[PDB]
Amino acid sequence: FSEQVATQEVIHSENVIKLSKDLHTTLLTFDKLDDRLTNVTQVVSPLGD
Amino acid sequence: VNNKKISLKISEATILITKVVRILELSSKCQELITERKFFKVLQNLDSLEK
Repeated sequence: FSEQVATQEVIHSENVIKLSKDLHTTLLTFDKLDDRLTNVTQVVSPLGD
Repeated sequence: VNNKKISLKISEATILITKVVRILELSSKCQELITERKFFKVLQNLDSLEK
């Protein structure tokens, strides 16, 4: 009964909810990733230069 | 643990069923062996059980 459905509630609801929130924050992290990569290779033009 | 719950009631149910089956057969053999000084439904019900 609602112990198992409580695992559906907390696990499914919190898993979906913090899955979207943590994965969207991870998308902001990937925004910082390509940010630092773009500034990185853009600073690495003097390497080939 | 909801699948250990459902698994526990699942295999508990199936083993309860097979336990009921062997309980029935050994119960019938007890009904056979109980009959002393009758010798008439002995071969009838006993040979029905061994079938």
